[PDB]
Amino acid sequence: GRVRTKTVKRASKALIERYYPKLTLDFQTNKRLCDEIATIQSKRLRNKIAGYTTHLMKRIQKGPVRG
Amino acid sequence: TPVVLATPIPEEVQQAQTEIKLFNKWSFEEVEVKDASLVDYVQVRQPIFVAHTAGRYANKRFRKAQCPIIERLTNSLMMNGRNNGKKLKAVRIIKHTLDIINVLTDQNPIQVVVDAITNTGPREDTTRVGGGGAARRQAVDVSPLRRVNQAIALLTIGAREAAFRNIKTIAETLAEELINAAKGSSTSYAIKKKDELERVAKSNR
Amino acid sequence: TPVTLAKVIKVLGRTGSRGGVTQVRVEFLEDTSRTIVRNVKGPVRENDILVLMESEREARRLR
Amino acid sequence: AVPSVQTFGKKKSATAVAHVKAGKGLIKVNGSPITLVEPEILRFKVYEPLLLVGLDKFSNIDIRVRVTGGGHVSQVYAIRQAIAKGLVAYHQKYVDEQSKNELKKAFTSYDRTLLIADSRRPEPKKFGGKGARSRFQKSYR
Amino acid sequence: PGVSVRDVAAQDFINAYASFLQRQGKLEVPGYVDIVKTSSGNEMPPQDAEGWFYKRAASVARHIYMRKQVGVGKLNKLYGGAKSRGVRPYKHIDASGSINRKVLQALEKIGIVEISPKGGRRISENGQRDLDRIAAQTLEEDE
Amino acid sequence: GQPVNDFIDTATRHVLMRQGVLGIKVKIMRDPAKSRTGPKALPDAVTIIEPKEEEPILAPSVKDY
Amino acid sequence: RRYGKGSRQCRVCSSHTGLIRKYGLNICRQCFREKANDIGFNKFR
Amino acid sequence: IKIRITLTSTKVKQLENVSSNIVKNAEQHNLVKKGPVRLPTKVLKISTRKTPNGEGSKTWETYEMRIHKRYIDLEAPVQIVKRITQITIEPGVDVEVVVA
RNA sequence: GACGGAGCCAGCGAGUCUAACCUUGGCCGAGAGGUCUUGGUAAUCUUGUGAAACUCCGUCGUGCUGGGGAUAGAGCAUUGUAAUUAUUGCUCUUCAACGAGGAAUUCCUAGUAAGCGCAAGUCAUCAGCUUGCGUUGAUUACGUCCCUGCCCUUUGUACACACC
RNA sequence: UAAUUGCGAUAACGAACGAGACCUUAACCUACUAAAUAGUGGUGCUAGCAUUUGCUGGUUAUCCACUUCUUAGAGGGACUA
RNA sequence: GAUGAUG
Repeated sequence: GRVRTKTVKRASKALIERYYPKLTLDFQTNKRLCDEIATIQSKRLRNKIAGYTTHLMKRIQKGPVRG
Repeated sequence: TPVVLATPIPEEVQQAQTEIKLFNKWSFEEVEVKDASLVDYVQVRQPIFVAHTAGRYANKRFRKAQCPIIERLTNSLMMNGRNNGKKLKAVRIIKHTLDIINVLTDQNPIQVVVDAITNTGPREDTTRVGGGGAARRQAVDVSPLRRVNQAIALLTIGAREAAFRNIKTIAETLAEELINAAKGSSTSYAIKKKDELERVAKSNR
Repeated sequence: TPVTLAKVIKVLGRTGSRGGVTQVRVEFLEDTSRTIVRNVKGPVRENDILVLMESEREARRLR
Repeated sequence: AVPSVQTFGKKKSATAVAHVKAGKGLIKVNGSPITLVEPEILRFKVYEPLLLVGLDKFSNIDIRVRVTGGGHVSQVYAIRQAIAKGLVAYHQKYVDEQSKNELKKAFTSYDRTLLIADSRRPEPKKFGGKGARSRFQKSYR
Repeated sequence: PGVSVRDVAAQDFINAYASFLQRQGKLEVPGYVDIVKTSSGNEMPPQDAEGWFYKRAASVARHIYMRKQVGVGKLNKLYGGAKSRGVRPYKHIDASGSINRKVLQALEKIGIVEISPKGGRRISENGQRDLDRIAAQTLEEDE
Repeated sequence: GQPVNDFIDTATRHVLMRQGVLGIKVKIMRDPAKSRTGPKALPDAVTIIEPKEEEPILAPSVKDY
Repeated sequence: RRYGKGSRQCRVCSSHTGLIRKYGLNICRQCFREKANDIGFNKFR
Repeated sequence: IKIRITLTSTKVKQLENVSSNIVKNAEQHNLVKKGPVRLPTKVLKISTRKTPNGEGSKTWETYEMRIHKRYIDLEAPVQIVKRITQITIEPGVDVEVVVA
């Protein structure tokens, strides 16, 4: 199953609340931003963090996301 | 017109640029069988050469239905331990068997294999049903894909058992089995077994 | 005896003590707009065609 | 120098290297004609990439293959991948894009493995059995 | 067009050369052709008792033509098989060393092979002429 | 997991008392922020940099040189 | 004496059975597990 | 003056400090050299039962010690060769130098 | 399918100090094996570990038969102070049960089951065993809680060594 | 959801171990750094068949080039985008 | 809504 853990849910949330103007819907762009805006220990976890941040960005375009 | 190269490609092997024939003898345009229920589960619309594809069909539920039928009959001859694997014998036994069908009937050999399938898939079967341990049988319908599956198993189990401890070769007993079943002859192992299953089903409705 | 054909239009669930008996609803090819529910023994999808040996036997459910 | 291209194909451990250059129509595998490939029954697997696109395309070229590793069956599948790959890489560099695209469309529509390798690989054994998943027999009395 | 040994199927060439040498009759045959069996793995001596030694010579001739060098050991490896061992399972077992040594010593006395630097035997200029000449004939007989 | 090898030391000893032997095992998880060679934090530790304030500008301007 | 089970003993515990000789270790399987980390054999896969 | 300097260690990190030192030192003396040739890693496996007494389910365990070997070729005057052999001694890395 | 002649292809490994390891090649011998040399302290040589199943062309022809090779006789060799209660290998001869297996019961969802053999561990010699490795490669679900059990909630209990 | 994995609900609020992350290995890279103790091509010498500039080998004492196949070090790639 | 004793 593709459920995402709390480490991913919260690291992604913590980036949107500080970097909305700089984040975009592109995965490749977001992926490179998270190298300069965070210190993460692995390519795998970084890809997942950037992926879910992108996912939330689409949501915000449709309207306010809870929390 | 024929072409010649620095490496010669025999003329027996050059007409195939216009149409693919199984074992370079049999065509596919003329194979169609009229069981309207089984069209979407017998693959005779993608012509192949050698019946040795090495595809992947066990990763999704219904991908095996797209495998060409000749190869699914090949697969079922690799049975009973000492013959597991050895797909090169299966390809040879089906090369001989398709040949014997044409001689014995002056008819397309693949079309005979298809007819054997469509006359063996039992239409009604029975299931164990009970409560607390006490049980009985009850009649049910049989699905299209399983009709093809149980067809092949019967045709090749009878052909294997008929050749064992016999003078006749495997390609021959299978050849006779496929010829009789497509004719609807009660001599075949496949047809007799089908009627045994459907008789029981009617008595347990 | 005659044999009638029908077309699966929905797969309702699974039954039998061990799950080997799916439950389907069908629409008859000739004289369509008559539908019956009955049990099947192998893997099955929508738009499949089933050969019914007797048409008028609606099938019970174990639950 | 004359136009040249180097390509390869694999199946299990088998690998074949096909050198392709502008020539007269030679097709030799392991220093022998393509007509003498063994096992016999599977000759049409090697012939397939030629027939499917006509012998015409191969008249102006020379193809030399060499195989190692694997076994009798897996090597044959390595040859057929190398031959198909060589033709597509040659048309990439020396004819044009359209020809490469249309070629690729024919090869793929028949059998994907002609160009893309099979991703399957063997599973390791695990102690306690004779295979990756099988186990020794268990008894209770 | 020219022809090389590699242009003709192995089965045709081996029988063709074996016949040629049988007619020609100057190949030395070691005398025990009726007693010896070709390996410890086998249980019956060759079925074609008349011509089995000539067949073996043809196979080795082509075998050298393909490759640099060989030795009596390399041929034992290549002509071994599965030993029955009865109740116990099979195991590769090497072939007869005497037979393979006296087909290589015989092939030298006919001039088809020579000793080579780096050990073992090797084709000779005269060897290549004979095998190549017989390949072109075998093709001619495709009618 | 792997961090065990990096950040956990371990030892065990035998003490021969008069009643009989009795053993000890000591485990020390060193603090990873003080690591000198190797990873400087556990794998699942994510750090987000706090950006600077950035005010809107009044009107477009240019600079010469 | 020049050979056999009596010619070889674990260099650490003098035990005669279970000795492993690969790469000239000559350490009994029990003691090897204890000393494996120091010798340089780690557990990966 | 042909020389072949080889290296064998169980841990790559230290061995790349030594190798990178050698090549970068040689290029500042403009010597002619081969590249650092990396030979296949050879791994050592020991398989053993975990249990020290024979009871229980048959559980087997495997260990691994890894060996990385490299070599470079130099054609350089002897005076520079002397200090080269002397520098880059590091724990856990083994070096051997052969002439001609 | 057994036997015979041909065809002809792997990957994981190991190898010489307080010393005899892995062995190409030449020659003798039916065979095992013997002898003289040679390379390798190893991506260098043994080693393309020319492995087995496998393909092709033949002999036999449903006969406990050329399926099967137990149990026995006799001779020649190798390791070892020493093999008798045959350590093991070779050669001829002897040529039994076994015709697909009762009640029961084990393993398994794809390069997986299963067929086939190789290196390593033990080792002077001895693998029908174990740890890995590759070559050939299907059938059948894509489910359920019926049998055997597991995890969570509610509920009854005269159980606490706890349904034995 | 494979998961006390998450969405949420909430007399609870904020935390720790376990699962996940992590490591090892198997798949891809005609892109970087190199390499005869790995390879391939060309060229000196050379055997055979045909001989129009052809087909297949030998020569590791010829030398030159190159890195597709083989090796590793450093990186890329998948996050169900 | 078949059978299932004891330590």
